[PDB]
Amino acid sequence: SDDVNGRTKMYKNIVDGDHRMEAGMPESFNVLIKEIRSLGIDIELET
Amino acid sequence: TRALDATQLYLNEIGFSPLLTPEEEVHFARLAQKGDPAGRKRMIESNLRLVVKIARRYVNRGLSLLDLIEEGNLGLIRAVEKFDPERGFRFSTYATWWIRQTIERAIMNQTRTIRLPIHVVKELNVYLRAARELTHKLDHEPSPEEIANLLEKPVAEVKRMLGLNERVTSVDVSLGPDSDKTLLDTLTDDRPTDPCELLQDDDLSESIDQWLTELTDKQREVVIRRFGLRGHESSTLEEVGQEIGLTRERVRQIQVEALKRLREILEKNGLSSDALFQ
Amino acid sequence: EFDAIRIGLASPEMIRSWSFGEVKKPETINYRTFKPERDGLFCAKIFGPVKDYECLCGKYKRLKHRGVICEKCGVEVALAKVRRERMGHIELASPVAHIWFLKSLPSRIGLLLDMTLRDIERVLYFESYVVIDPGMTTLEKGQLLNDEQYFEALEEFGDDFDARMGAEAVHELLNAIDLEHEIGRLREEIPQTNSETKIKKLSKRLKLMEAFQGSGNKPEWMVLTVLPVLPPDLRPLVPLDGGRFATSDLNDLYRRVINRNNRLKRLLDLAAPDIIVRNEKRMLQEAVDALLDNGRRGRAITGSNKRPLKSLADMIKGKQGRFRQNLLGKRVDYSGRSVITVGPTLRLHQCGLPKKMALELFKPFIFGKLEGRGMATTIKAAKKMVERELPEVWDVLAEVIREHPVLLNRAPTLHRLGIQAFEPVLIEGKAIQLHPLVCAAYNADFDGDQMAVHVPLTLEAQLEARALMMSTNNILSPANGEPIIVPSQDVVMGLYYMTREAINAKGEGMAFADLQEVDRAYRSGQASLHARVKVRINEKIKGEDGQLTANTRIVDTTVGRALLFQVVPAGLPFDVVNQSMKKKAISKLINHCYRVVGLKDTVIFADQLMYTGFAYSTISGVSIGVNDFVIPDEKARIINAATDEVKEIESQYASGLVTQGEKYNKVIDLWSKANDEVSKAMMANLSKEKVVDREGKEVDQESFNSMYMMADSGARGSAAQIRQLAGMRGLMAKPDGSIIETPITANFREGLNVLQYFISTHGARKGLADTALKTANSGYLTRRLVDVAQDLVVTEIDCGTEHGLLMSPHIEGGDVVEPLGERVLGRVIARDVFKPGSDEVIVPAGTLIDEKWVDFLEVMSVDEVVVRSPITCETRHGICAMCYGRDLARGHRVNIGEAVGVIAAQSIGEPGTQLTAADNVQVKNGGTIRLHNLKHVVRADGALVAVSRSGELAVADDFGRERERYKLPYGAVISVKEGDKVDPGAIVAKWDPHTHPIVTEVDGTVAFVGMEEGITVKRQTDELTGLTNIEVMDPKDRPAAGKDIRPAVKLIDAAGKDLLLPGTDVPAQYFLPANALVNLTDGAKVSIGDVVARIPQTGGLPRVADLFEARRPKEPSILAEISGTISFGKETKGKRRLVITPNDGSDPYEELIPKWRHLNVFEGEQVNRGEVISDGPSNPHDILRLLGVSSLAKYIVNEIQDVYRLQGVKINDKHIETILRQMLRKVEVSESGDSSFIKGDQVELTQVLEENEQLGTEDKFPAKYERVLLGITKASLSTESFISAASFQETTRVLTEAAVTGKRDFLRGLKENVVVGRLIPAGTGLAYHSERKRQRDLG
Ligand SMILES: [Mg+2]
Ligand SMILES: [Zn+2]
Ligand SMILES: [Zn+2]
Repeated sequence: SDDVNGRTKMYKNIVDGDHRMEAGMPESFNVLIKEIRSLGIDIELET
Repeated sequence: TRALDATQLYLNEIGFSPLLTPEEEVHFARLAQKGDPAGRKRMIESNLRLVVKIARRYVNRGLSLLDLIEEGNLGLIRAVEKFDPERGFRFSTYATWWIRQTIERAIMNQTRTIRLPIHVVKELNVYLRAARELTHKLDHEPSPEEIANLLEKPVAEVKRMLGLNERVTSVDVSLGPDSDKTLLDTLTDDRPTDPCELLQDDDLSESIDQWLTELTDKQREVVIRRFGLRGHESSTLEEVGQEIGLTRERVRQIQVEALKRLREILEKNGLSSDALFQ
Repeated sequence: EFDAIRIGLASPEMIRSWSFGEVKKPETINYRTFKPERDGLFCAKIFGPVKDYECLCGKYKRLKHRGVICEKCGVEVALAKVRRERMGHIELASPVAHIWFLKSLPSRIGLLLDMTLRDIERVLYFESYVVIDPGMTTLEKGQLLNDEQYFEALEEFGDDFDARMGAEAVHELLNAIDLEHEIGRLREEIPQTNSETKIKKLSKRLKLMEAFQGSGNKPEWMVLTVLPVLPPDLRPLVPLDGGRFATSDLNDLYRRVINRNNRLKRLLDLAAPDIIVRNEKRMLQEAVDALLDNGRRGRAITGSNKRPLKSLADMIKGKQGRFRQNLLGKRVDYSGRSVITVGPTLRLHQCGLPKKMALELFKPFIFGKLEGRGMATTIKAAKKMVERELPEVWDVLAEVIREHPVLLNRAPTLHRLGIQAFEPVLIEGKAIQLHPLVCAAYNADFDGDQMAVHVPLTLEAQLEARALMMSTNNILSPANGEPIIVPSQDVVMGLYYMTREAINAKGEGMAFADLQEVDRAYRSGQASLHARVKVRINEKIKGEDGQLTANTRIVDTTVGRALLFQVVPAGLPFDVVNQSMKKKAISKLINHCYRVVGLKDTVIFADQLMYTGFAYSTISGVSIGVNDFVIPDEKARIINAATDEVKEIESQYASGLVTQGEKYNKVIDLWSKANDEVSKAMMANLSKEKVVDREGKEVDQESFNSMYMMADSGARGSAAQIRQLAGMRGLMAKPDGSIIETPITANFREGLNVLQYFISTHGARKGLADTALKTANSGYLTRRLVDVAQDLVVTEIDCGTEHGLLMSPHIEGGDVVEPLGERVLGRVIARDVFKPGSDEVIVPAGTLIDEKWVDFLEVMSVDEVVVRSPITCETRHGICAMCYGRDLARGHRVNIGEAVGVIAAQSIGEPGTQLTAADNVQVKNGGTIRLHNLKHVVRADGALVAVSRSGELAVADDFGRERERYKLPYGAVISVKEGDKVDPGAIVAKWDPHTHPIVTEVDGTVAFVGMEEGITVKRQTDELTGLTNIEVMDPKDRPAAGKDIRPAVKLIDAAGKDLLLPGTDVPAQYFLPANALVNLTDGAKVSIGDVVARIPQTGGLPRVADLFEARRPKEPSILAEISGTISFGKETKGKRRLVITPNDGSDPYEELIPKWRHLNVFEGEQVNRGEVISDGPSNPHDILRLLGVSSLAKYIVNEIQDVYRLQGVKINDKHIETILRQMLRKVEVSESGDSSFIKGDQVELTQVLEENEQLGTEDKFPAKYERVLLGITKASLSTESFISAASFQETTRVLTEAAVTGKRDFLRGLKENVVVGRLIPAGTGLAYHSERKRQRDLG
């Protein structure tokens, strides 16, 4: 749930026969970033 | 702790203004025509008590209280710049037409979420007024075909004009007594969003280009030239035949022969085209 | 990847880097065509294209060029996902102030600008002026101006007076803040003012002004000029049926600002007067204010409606009630719910699944098997094969169901056993076939319940679901050592009838060769199911590790008991099946079978025990009828006798010799005493309801009634429910709080009356009202414990320290409640336990205690052992594996990475829905007398009077401590001496509970000094000389002269010399309290031990939730501050003053005691810091400060578990002490040098600084700390992360503090990775975070 590229790439792994389990990114957090940056408060990823 | 407000602070600021008499406005308007810095300040500040009563007349409209008073002030600045003191017109009567003109323009351009042109928004003003009188005259609901007969208009014209006002509502506002879920969680997309539908179009594209490379050699370049499945651009029969085959009927004879061959491949492979298209 | 999510300020130069275009036109879509326009809120040039690989005008639409810009329309071709990433910006002509830093509770601008809260809005609204950079002038920047003040100051000074008003004035003050020089003024004026209110406001300013220097955020960035916009996909414009669109309310707020921002630029380009400019700037402030938040002061109303518009900040608060989308319910795929159904033909590790559900859940798995086999060529042809229901799709479907553990869960999940993995079996029907034994863990009955399913896709999830989530692994409950897979009511019924004793039966007296001869003789119809026979079996004992001996024993048991031993494996003796096999008797057999055999042979034994329980339950057709409810014939004798006794009480009340309050209590106890006689006569008839004969006249045995078998076996119901069917129901109390006097004499068999049934509706309706509310109170208790215990995952194997509390069994009352074998079951030993002898050691290293060492302690007389508990650990940010116990679903020790903080909070909140004189003491078990911490004086007559209230008279057994232990009050009479013989039923102590005696120091005469005849002392007598003593006067009824006077009876010798007590310099003079009477007159010899004066004197969820909150009660208990002599101060000031005069060091201050409550403290008595002074409950804060840190954990365990003990649930002590570790984490400071005076710092931060200052330049820099107690709600607010703190707390309160501080927060913990979406370090994810931290600037 809450993905765009992760769900499509996972469905191909089930048909191929090997479960790669790609990481992806949840869509519930990508929306929260765009809503926070639009309020005048900064948020970034230091990594 | 004092009272903090927006409409109350502006009403007290305009109260400390001098009175405008008829024997003084004739001299102020005469000096403003020649061009002076003090002429525009004293003439615009003396008429601030007039736009507050005109903007308050259009209550219960799309614009708020501060939106009507501020927009009406732009018409007063333009009125004192185009006034003709030699014509003998009144300074207060000439500015009344400019204050009322700027108010009606902001309603037809800022109330609705979709800006409508001016030459088409005036046709809807007389349609709403004609439907208001016909509502209480017939003691029934305003029908779409009933206004067409009263205003002498076709049924196809009133259906599109009365249907132009969509009256869009909010989405986050939920319906019902309990607000358990909004309308954001009830909408769906029109394109293919399911993972199964996105995989069928990708697997079929990788098989169509693969079946053409294994079908034949001379017939493969003819189907790729007619239909750009390998990234090529689509061309007509006369454009494709001018550079290959040098004829208009030689490129079509091979097309039907290769079409019957691919028809037998999809039948024995298990595609079952007779059941899909039915 | 990414890590260390930080929060800072949005700089105006950085906002322009995020945006790609400037939004200037408010219109979005054309009227005729449905296409966006340039420079709009939905434009394609700024945000991106609408369709996939297509521009607006349609010039470039090929799929070849990935990135290109069209010459006609300036739009870059891309996918449809780019429209959610790119943002815009609106460049305002005039700056606007942010509202998050203005209307919040902490005014970030008020303390920084040294202004008031109301002054910030006074300048922004163009009401009052303010001068900046005055220099050498009379006014400064701190002073305010007005309409008449600004005009007079301009003509007075003229120069060096720069005054501004509006948003530009605050922006000018925030620009030239000079934070490098402003910090020097705060560090010099802090110790100058000694006022507490002045040093608190100055400490908050330095805490925030220093955050802007280290984080790099300038104070001028709080105000903004250009603001970003939301992507157009988050506020979409999707059409509906009929050509009607749907606009989001967030787009209306953005369109209102652009309509006013463009008017500001047009008005400022024509030399407009300053009066009209302030009107527009005030409208722009309200527009931006209504765009961020809404509903506080603005409350913007939309068109054709009345509800306020939800803004951006309101969208986060409105998202599932001030929470995140990840913390709320999320819709997941590969799931499905249906009605459950019991299946007796399934194994313990597998379950049932319909054929129609398996085709939809495993749909992607069928497409992969058909392509690899060769039947389906493409994926489109395989879709028409699973929807056609062919005969070859079922053979390939069962290939992926063989090994694929699916998940099962119910709607309410209150423990870890609610989600278990099973192996699905293809069954026909539309219901989930569930195992009968597993229903005890789900706590679900078969009445229409629905259980959802889950299918793991990744093979990594299939391995952790088979080894951890399997139903065969979680055979033991996580709460205690009792197994959760126990035979239920239906299985225990067939096993109880199989193991039964009978006097006469068919085939009794014969012998058999082995167990093979018993089964053949029974199924042949020639032998009864239970007959006294004798058999010889070949049993194997597993007492030796790795060796299985064989022994033959000829035992004489029943026929059914020999058949049950066939299911029992060869690792248990035959004595375990010789009982009646009740429910509580079989729960200990599985717990013993799993401990001495293993897990592989226990699952097979649990399945064969269920198979033999259902097969033998159908053979015995047990049924309940009207003849099974045996009504006792003597029941009518008790009712007719009690009916004549109540009429005698009513005949007396008619006259008036007895009051109403006396007759009410004298009749409500008669029916309670008569209810015992009815139940005693029923159990004596129901148990002996069998008459048999075997070569004799009469012989009695156990009854074979159907009602007795369903009550003695504990299958369904208890002994309290059988009394409602056989005997009377009792006194049905009203829900108002009072008990109804009229009882219900009739039972369920004889039928209730009309008025008797209406009374039963009162208690039945009140029970259903508390059941629905029990799910909200117990659900709220488990929601606060998991939020404080979310970061307590085990990370270390062993600390290396020896710090633990003592463990002693419950010796309260007459007998013991919980022995030492249950409290020290599965815990490591802290120190080396010593033998009760001279000098011998048992545990040389102090390792863990298994089930073998439990019985080993029963051989010796050891009673006091110390164990390492998690409340006294030494690790940092975690809990060691050695300090934690071993009570888990498995039998071995804990693992490195198991989240013990979550499994301990669920074990407490799960059973929450099941929750709601002494004058002379005697002994029960004879033994010796063992005194501890008590001092008394022996009298010449034989009595013993103790002047201490902390004396505990404990009874000792012949080998050590007995099961009896009592407490001795102050001034009690103990005729028995310490260290005597045993005495059963004797009296060892006697005292008065109402009259409080006063102890005497020595003998001799007494002289009353300080007595005022009329103000302090008043000689009063009774009728006919009834009471003739020296009665003192009250403190309020005294005169003005005797208001502060207090008498004190001095004790001296008879010869005339002053006598004093040894130890103290001042004599021991007894004071005269109020309403006191002296038994002996002044000048008479009084012996020791005589009374000097006579001073006469709720449970369930609200009790457990109050102890975890550590809330101060209404009437706390006042304890002593230090040991020493106690005395009274001045009582004329309206309150009592209590001072302590120790022998080593006294104290200048004295505690004040109020006059509202009583005071049991006596003057001249050696008080201690242990016992209490005032009666009533004791506050938990006084135990940690005065008694210790190890005593607080003992008080909570002995109080929280006592609430769960009244119901019968068993919760281990390792889960209660686990939550106590988090509440005792933060500590206080009492010495400066490194931080402020009063600051709440964690113990992990103080220990890393105390040990560092010992090895450095200055060793005196280290300061001491003191432990403080915090509630479960207060300790949860100390989260260093902001994503885990914004879940339960306010969103605008955590984000505002995290912005002005600039704290770069990492993703360490468990609640942080759930919202983000990364792996969880608890469990199998510990190896992932270990490799990530290792390869990070370490090598
Ligand atoms: Mg149910
Ligand atoms: Zn274009
Ligand atoms: Zn530890």
